[PDB]
Amino acid sequence: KKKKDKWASLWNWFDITNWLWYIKLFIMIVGKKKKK
Repeated sequence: KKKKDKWASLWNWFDITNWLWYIKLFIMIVGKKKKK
């Protein structure tokens, strides 16, 4: 966000964009497999 290169920061956010979607399903798969 801050500092020079405003696009550079947004370019990195790309990977994070889907990352947030992976961290959700990931934990969902781990818990399930954990079973009761």
